[PDB]
Formats: sequence, C-alpha cells, structure tokens
Amino acid sequence: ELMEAEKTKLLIAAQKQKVVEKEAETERKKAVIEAEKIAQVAKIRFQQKVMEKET
Amino acid sequence: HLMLPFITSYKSVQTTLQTDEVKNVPCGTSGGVMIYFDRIEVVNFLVP
Repeated sequence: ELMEAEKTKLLIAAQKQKVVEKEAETERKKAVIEAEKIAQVAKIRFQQKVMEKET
Repeated sequence: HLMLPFITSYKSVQTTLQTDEVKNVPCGTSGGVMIYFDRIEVVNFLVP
C-alpha cells in the first residue's frame, strides 16, 4: 500500500510544482512593482534635489 | 400447454435478454493493492 501511496504522491508533487511556480511568479511581479515604485519616487526626489541646488 | 398429470415436471428457462450481477468482486492490481468492485452485472440471452 505504501508503494501505491508513492505512485500518487508523485501526482500531488506534479501539481504542487505548478502552484509554487505561480506563487513565485506572483512574488516576482510584486517585487518588480515595488522596484518601479522606488525608481519613480527616486526620480521625484532627484528633481527636488536639483531645485534645492538651484536655490 | 398440457403435460402428464403428476409424473412430469416443467420449468421455464428464459430465452430473452436478462441480467444478473455479482457484488464485492476483489481485484488485485499489479501494485499489490486490492480494490473491490461494488457490482459487476452481466446481461445475456440464450437462443431458443
């Protein structure tokens, strides 16, 4: 019976693979969005810095 | 139909389609696990 459980735990793994892939892709997308947010905030801050140096 | 009074016994065998089943049939798979078919029905008929 254990041998037959292994034959099925292989099928569960083949789907957990897709689930973890999707979760990792979601984390990647969130990290990329955060990086873009950081970039845009930096752009605004550096325009501010240029104005500071002019003043 | 008519037969002899007491020294002849008749029984009617069906010659049309009929069905009958067997329950809880074991089945041992190549993996060594046993699975039990709840019901297996056979439908058969006998020419006249």
